[PDB]
Amino acid sequence: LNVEKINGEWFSILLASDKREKIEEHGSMRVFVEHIHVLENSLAFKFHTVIDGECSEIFLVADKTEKAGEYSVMYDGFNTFTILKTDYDNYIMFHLINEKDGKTFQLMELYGRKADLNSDIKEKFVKLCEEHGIIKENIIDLTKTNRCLKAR
Ligand SMILES: Cc1cnc(C)cn1
Ligand SMILES: [Cl-]
Ligand SMILES: [Cl-]
Repeated sequence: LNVEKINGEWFSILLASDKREKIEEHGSMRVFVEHIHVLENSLAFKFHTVIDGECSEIFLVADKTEKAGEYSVMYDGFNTFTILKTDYDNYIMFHLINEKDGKTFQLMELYGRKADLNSDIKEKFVKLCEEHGIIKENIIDLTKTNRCLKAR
């Protein structure tokens, strides 16, 4: 992948986990991307999240690890992630693994360059989730949730 080409503004579209509580309201991973800045050794993210009904910002920096294509970041424990698929100018799919207290879960995210994506791309992401043991009932379409768009 040419990671420089993922730079810029993105929107969170679909959000999925094999630990559903983490992506429900008040879950730590119910976060909405605004941008990804590509740096030499890292990716800098800005997110929003809802806390007690109010939009709030989260800024994270993910560092390259010793494994090609993998990044790590501390947020509600220790996370690693990789990019599964992208065409740079419409969609990107991430796969992240969280560790906390020696337990783990997966998070998968579909971001778009616009506030929504078509049904074809969504469907393909759902199948990719299933390929990781993330069942359809654990995939949330954030376009029908509060994504703090007004806060962007
Ligand atoms: C919290 C978080 C979620 N997703 C990515 C890709 C990075 N950080
Ligand atoms: Cl809480
Ligand atoms: Cl919204």
